[PDB]
Formats: sequence, structure tokens, C-alpha cells
Amino acid sequence: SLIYTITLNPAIDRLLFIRGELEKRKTNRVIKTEFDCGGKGLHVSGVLSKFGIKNEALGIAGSDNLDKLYAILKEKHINHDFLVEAGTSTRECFVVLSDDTNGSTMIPEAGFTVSQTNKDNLLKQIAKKVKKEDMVVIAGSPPPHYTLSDFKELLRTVKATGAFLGCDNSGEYLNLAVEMGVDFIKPNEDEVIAILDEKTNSLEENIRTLAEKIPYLVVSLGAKGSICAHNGKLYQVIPPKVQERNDTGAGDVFVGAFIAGLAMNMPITETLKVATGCSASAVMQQDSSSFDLEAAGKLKNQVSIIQLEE
Amino acid sequence: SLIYTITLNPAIDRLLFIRGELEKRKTNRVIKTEFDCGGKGLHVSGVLSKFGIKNEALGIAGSDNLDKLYAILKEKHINHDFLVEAGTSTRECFVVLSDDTNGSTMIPEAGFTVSQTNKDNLLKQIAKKVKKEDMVVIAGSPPPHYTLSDFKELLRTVKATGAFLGCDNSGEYLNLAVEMGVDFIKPNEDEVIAILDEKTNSLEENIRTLAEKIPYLVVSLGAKGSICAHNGKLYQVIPPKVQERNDTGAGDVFVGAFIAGLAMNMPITETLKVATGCSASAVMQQDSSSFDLEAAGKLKNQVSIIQLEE
Ligand SMILES: [K+]
Ligand SMILES: [K+]
Repeated sequence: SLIYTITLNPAIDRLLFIRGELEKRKTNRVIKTEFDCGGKGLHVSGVLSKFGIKNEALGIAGSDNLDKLYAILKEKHINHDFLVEAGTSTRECFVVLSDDTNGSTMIPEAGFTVSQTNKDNLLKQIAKKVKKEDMVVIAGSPPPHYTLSDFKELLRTVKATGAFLGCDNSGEYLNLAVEMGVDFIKPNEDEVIAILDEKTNSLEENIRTLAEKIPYLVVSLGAKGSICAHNGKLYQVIPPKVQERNDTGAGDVFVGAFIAGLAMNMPITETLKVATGCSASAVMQQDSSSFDLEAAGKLKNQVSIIQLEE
Repeated sequence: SLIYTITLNPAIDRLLFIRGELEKRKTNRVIKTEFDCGGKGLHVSGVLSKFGIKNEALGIAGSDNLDKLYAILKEKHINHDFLVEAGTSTRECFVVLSDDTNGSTMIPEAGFTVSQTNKDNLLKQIAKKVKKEDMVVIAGSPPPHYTLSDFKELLRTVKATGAFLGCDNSGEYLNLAVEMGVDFIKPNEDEVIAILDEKTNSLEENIRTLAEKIPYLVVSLGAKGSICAHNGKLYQVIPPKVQERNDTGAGDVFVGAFIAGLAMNMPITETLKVATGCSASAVMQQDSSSFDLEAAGKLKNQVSIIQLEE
């Protein structure tokens, strides 16, 4: 079986290293420039490849900087079968950070216009490639003019294959994934509340209710960890405390590692420890997408899981 | 006669338009991307061309994004005879601004390594092209590894032609231009004080002393205007008050317009009014390099000039 990621709006992440804080309305000299691939689906693929789990990245990239994107992907051991949009470039996201500080400032370009030809080609690729035994992870917002109905077509095309379908999305796109019955989502608490438009039940009751439509539900609670609902059970996941450097993109690492755990047929509790361990390792790294596999192994074994009753 | 500009470290300015303030440690979505040419010498050439004054831009650009740079230059009506560094790209400066706010945040890449071959080629171009009746304006810092001695060779090569030589530079590079006797510099007050390492005389006395080595000396006083020393006279230049949008690059506009005034054989006082008028117009524009020629004409005629006695 295989794992496919779908990155509707990939990016070349340009990391701009400066001295000290970013000062607005001032000149902030770049000490060094580094390049990474962006778009959540690509981060997920990078994580899976780090686990040695076979996967293929799908999405739509621009022809004009395609050589640059492919060289980065090769560097990150990401196998892909991207569709190419002629006469455009994959967007850049500018990531302003410092060796001297914590966190990063994200300045992303929006993305290009995907042709109906390529929208259709994506749907066809899914039909031709994806089997019932595979997993498909759609991660990241669509580019401008890739509409809600486009996204509906996409979800249903995956669903018709019988494959496991995970969605790491936000806003209206996340609302759709719930309505249409995907297998996995990773909303935060406010997203759970917004999806249900429910203001007076406990968060735990909201999660148990949302679990009636989502078989693998992980709710992020920021620093406090996660609550996962699976098979009528509810798990509180508490991460180890770590020296935090930058939590940007740690959510994508969690997704990659969680899917990895599932693909390795790990029990849900072990999968949650693996995902949380990798995510905690990522928070310790200054960049957006990376994590330390050996440190993640140790942090996995410092995660506590409590089953919540009733 | 001709005017040559020298941009040792040109840039493609990428203007990143966002909503509201730039928030560090947060995502700042780009609404639109615009492109401009950067490097002070190129700004100067753009201004001269806007005046209809024939000029040629010299410098060293990277081969890898040369088509992009040339298309921008064509768009800005900048004639050029750039040297090309193989296997590299002209640096980008990222300029974060908003329609909703004032000012801009500059995030410049440092520039590439110029080969000795191209350093030598620049010196040769100067020898072959530049005549006693021409003007040469060196504006902007050299790229990494273009040294103080490299810059000395550059200044002396220009001086040997007999041409008028203006330098818009900072730090050690500005110190050199004073020692070696250029015709024009535009230091700020602190730079004047640093050049002379003189802490106890009046600023006016510092300027009159520096004027013994610089025939066209303009000292910027920020919002208060300028003091210019020429031919044993001292002029206080007071700009009109304007609705300010972004003063970034207004100094380059002043230089272009000041040189323009000189090339049009305008009396010094008229030249100062023109330069200040154009600079005030530039402060009213949101971007880095532009100004309104018609508004600048009006603002020129609102500038007051007082001759300071003794
Ligand atoms: K990180
Ligand atoms: K401006």
C-alpha cells in the first residue's frame, strides 16, 4: 500500500536569517538565505520519508521555478508526481528568523491560479493511482480561485477510491471535510467549537460529538497537548516540557508522524506518543519543518496518555 | 557629455504588500507582490531618466536572474552596460509595506562575490568610456569581498579620467571618498562628525572645514532639510512640510535630482530647490524609489534657501 499527500498550494520557503529581532520600519540585513519546501502536504511527505515510509507527493507547481522546487524536494527525499502549471511560478513564503532569537515571522505569497485542466488532471491522477488500501492526506489551503466546490470534487474523488482520507485544513475547507466524512482531522479547540457552533457543552462533549463523524479525531490544545477520540474512547495526551525554539510547522510534523504511526499499524496510544514526540522535537528546532528523529524517540517515551472516562 | 552611475551591489527589490502592520512572530499574508530595481546607483539612473537626462548604468549583476533585472530596468527607462557575474543571481531586497500604513521594513540579501575578472572589467569600462566632461556617480555599498582597496582602485580610476565624481556611500567607504577628494558627497550630520572626528566645534564649522576637500557638499539634516557648502558659501535648505508616506529611498531621489540640476547647468540654489522638491515628493510615495515630477515642480517652489554668513 502507499501514502499520497496532496499539496494544492505548495511553496518554496525562503528562510531569511537576520541578527536579533526583526525591527519593523528598519533595515534588517540578511546574514544567510536558506531554502525549504513549503505547503503542509510537502511537510507531511518529508516527515514520512524521514520515517522510511513510502509516499508520493501530489499537487500543482509552477513551471517557471520548477527546477528549484525539484532540487529542494530531492534534497528532502520527497518522491513526487506534481502537475505543472505553465507560465507561472510556485509561490514563495519568506520566513524571517534569527540564530539569536525564538520564533519566526511568516510572509507568504498567496499562490497562483490553477487551470481547470490541472484541477481535472489531479482528479484523474487520484482515480488512476489511489487504491482502497492506500492513505491520502490533503494538507494546506487551496490557492486563490480553487473554490469550495473544487475542493468538494477533490474530497469525493478520494472517497470514491475507498482510501483512508485525512485532511489538515482550516476554515470553510475544514468545515467541508467534517460534513463529507473524512477519516482524520486535527482541529484546534476553537475550530472544534466553530464546526459544531456549540457554545454551552464541555469541550470534551464537543469532541465526543464530533467523533461520531470523524474516526481519527485529534484536537490540539496548544502547549497543553492534545485530546484524541478513537473507537469510542477519549485520550488526553500530555507532552514532555522542552526547550522551545519555534513551534511554526510543528503541527505538520505531528500530522506526518501520526499518519506514520497508523501506516506502521501502531496501536492508537503508541501512535499518539510517536506523533507528540516528533512534534515536541520539532518545537526545539529553529526552522519550520525539521525534527530530530533520535530526540523524538526519547520524547515519545516521556509522553503521558490518560484515558478520559464517560 | 554623459552621466554614468555605478551600482556595485544592485538588487531586485521585491515589494511585499500586506494588510496593516507587519506583526513579528505571526503570519503576514501578501496581498500583492511588485518588483523594482534596487541599489542606490540604479535609483539615481531612474531619476535622471525621469528628467530626460541621458545616462548609463554600470555595475555587476548575476547571470541567473539577469532577464528579470533587465526587464525591470527596461520598465524604468534605465539604459545600462552591466557586467555579468556567471553562476550567481543578483540579490533580492524584500520590502514589506502596506496600503494601510506608513513606512517600509527592509530585508536585504547581502550580494554576491564579484570576480577579479569583473572588478578589472569595471575599471577598464571606466577608462574606455568616461571623459573629462562626464559625471560619474558611485552610489551604494560594495558587495561582500569587494574590499576597501578595490574601492580605492575604483575611485582613482574615475579620478584619472578627469570626470566629475560623486559618491553616495557610508562608513569606511565614505571616509575614503573624502580622503581621496571626490566632488560630491551627501553625508548626514553624524557622518560629518565621524569623518572629522571632531566633537567640540559647531556643526557649521565642521561643514565649512569638510568643504575645503569637497566642492559640492550636501549635509542631510533629516526632516529639517539640508546644509550645502559650495564655493565658500553655506546654504540652509528648508523643505516644505508634506504628508509623509515613506522616506525610504528619498535620499537617492535627492541625489539623482541634485546631479540632474548640475547637468542642466542650474545655479547651485536652483539645483538645491529642485533636489529638495523631488525628495519631498518621494517622501509622499509609499514605495522606495518613485516621485511625482509635477508635484516635485511645485514643491521646488516652496523650498526656502538661506545663505548663512561667516
Ligand atoms: K520548528
Ligand atoms: K518613497
